[PDB]
Amino acid sequence: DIQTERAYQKQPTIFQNKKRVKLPRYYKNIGLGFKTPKEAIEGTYIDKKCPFTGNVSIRGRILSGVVTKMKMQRTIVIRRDYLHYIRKYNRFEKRHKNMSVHLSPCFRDVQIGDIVTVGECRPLSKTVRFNVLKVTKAAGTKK
Amino acid sequence: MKLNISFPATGCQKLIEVDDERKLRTFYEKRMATEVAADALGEEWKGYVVRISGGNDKQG
Amino acid sequence: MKVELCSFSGYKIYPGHGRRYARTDGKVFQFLNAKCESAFLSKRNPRQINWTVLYRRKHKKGQ
Amino acid sequence: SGAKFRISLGLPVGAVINCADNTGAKNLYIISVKGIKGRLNRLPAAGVGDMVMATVKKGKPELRKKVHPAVVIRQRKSYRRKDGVFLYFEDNAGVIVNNKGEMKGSAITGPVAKECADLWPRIASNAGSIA
RNA sequence: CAGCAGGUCUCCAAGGUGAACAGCCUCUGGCAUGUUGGAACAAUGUAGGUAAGGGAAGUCGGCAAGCCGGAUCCGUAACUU
RNA sequence: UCGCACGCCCGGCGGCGACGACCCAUUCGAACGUCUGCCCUAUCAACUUUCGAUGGUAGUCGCCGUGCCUACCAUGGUGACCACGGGUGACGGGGAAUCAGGGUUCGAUUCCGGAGAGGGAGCCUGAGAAACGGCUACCACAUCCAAGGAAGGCAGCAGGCG
RNA sequence: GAAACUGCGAAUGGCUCAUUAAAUCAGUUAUGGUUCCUUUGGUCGCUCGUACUUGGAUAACUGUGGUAAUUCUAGAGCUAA
Repeated sequence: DIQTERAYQKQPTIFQNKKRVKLPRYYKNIGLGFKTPKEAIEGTYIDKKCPFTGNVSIRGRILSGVVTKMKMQRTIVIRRDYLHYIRKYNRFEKRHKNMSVHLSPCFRDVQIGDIVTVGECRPLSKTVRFNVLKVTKAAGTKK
Repeated sequence: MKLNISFPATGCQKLIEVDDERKLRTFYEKRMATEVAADALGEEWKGYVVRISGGNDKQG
Repeated sequence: MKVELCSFSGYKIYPGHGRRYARTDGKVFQFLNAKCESAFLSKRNPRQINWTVLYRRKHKKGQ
Repeated sequence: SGAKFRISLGLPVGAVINCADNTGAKNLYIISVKGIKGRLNRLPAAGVGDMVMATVKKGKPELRKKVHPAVVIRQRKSYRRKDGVFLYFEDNAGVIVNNKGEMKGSAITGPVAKECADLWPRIASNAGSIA
C-alpha cells in the first residue's frame, strides 16, 4: 500500500506509538491568502518537500505557470511565456524559462494546460526552488 | 671529534676535542638519553656515567 | 663492515652479498638474493609472506 | 685524480634511453660511445658515467635531426661497485651535455650514480639525489 | 625390385574438458614402440627449450625465432564500387 | 589577571577602569537562493545520461538546504520561443564619445562587485586564506656554493632588460 | 627602560583583467535554510558539590659552538605569566 520507501514513512511532528486503550496528521497554512486543500489533510501520504505537510516554507516570490510535462514522479515541468520589449526594434520577443516545480501528490487530477501558481522556497534539489501551491482547472474540458 | 660536555648540578660546560676513534667506541650507536659508561674516556675520568644528547654534523 | 637489514625479507645483509635497488623517485631498497628481489618487483606484500621477519612482527610469532 | 674503476656496461649502440633533464627531449638514441677504440663485430657499449654520442628521436624538434653528446646517468644492467654492491636504477637515463661538461639543461629527474658524479662534477651540481 | 615413414575407394563411432567429428585424458577393442639391445652422457650434429642489458645495430632481405591469439563489455580511422 | 586615586566599622565591608570571556541581539559582511537582462556562429540539429545527466527514498560532509557526495528506484531533462558545441583583440555594470530623433562604437583604467599574483594541486595558524611582500610538492624559470647544502616569486612602489 | 614571552593586525591596501558568455556582473528579493574578529545594549552568587591565590616548564641573560652559505639550530643554569 503505502511506505514503499527504504525507511519508515511518517510526518516528523506526529507520534502514534503512545499506549493505546486513526493516525494523527500535522499541516500548516501557507499565508498570502491561499487555502489549504482538503486531501492534504484527508490523505495518508507524507512528503517532506510539500509547503503544507513538509519542512519547507514559501518565502520571497510567488509567480505562476502552465504545466507541460508530468513524466516524472512527484514533480512536474511548467512553462512560463513572458514578453520582453526591445528598445531598438520596437517589437516584442517570445521567450520562456521552463523549469521544474515540485508537485506534491496532495493534488490528484492535474492535467495539461492547467495554470498553476507557484511559490519560491529554499532549494530542495539542484535546480528546483519552487513548489506547487494550488492548481486551477484548464479552460473548459471538464470531461 | 668535539665533545661539548655539560654538568647540570653546577651548570658549567666545556668543549673537548677527541682525535681518536678508539676513544669514541663506547659512544657510537647510542640513542637519546642513554646511560653510557664513560670510564674509558681517559685516565682521570673514572666512574663517570654520562648521558648522550647529540649535536651538529660537519655541515651544520 | 656496515651490516644492514634487507628491505623485503628483513634478514641482515653482509657487505659481500646482496643487491642494491634504487627506484626513479629516489629511494633505495635492499635484497639479500633474487628470491627476495623477484617478489618486491611484482608488488608482493611481505606481511602476507610467512618466512619474513615482518610476518613474525605481525603475527607475534617466535619470541 | 679520479680513475674509472671499470663497471659492468650494457648499453650498446642503438639503445634508446630516456631524457632525465629539462631540455625538452624525451629519448636519446645512442649512435656511438666516445672513447671506445673498438673490435671487429663488437658493438660499442656504454656504462653509467661515460661520455656518449646520442640523438633525440622524439621530443623538441630543434634538438632532433642532429648529433648531441651525452653522459649516461642511469642504467638497467646491474654493475659492481668496488666495495661489492650491485646497483641498477630500473631505467636507462642520460643527459644532454657539451664537450666541456656543461649541461644544456638545469635540473635532473631521478638519482645519479656515484661514479657519474666525481668524473663529471657539474652533473652532480644539479643532481637532486645521489646513488 | 623389400615386412619400404610413399600411394590406394568405402560402413560404425563411447565418456570428460571443450563452440566443435578441433587439441588432451580415459572406457570397449588393439599393440609392444615399429630391420636389434646393453654401458657412459665427449665434440660436432638433428629436434626441442631458456637467457641478465640493449632491441634488427646481424643479414641482400625481420630469414628463422619471437609477440598477439579464446570469450564478454566498450570502441573502431583514412578510403570506397 | 593587572593599574590608579582612597574611604566605613570594631579583622569585616566598599570605588574608577583596562583586558578577555558562556550566551542572545547590533554592525561590516560572506555564501547560498528567485525573476529579468549578454557578442557572433547551422560550413554546430538533435544534445546530455550508469564517468549524477533528470527527480524521489535513506544517509555522509558542510556554517547549514541541495547528486555537493554515496546505494537503490523512474529514464528521463533540453531544443526550430536556437538546445548542445565552438570562437569572443568578452571581467561586467554605473557609464564615455558622436549625435534631430531612432541608435552606433567603446567601456582593463581611480566607483562598485568577481578573479589572480608564473601554472594548477594541497594546507597550518588565524573569526576571516585554499593567502602567496604565508607555507608543501611538481613543472617552466631562477640565486649563492667550499659541491656538503641553502634560498626566490615587482600582472605592487620607483627602477632595469626584452 | 634595550631585548624577549603574550594579545590584535598582516585575509587591509595597491596592481592587473590572464580566466570567465545566465557564469561574473546589474536591478527586486529571502537565510522561516548559517556563521560572524572587533564595537554597542543585556545575563555573567540562578547549578547544591590552598582559595589571603595551586602546579611546574621556557624565552632574554651566562656559556659551547656547528656551517662555505640562511630571519638555520642545540646541549648545561634558571626565572615570570
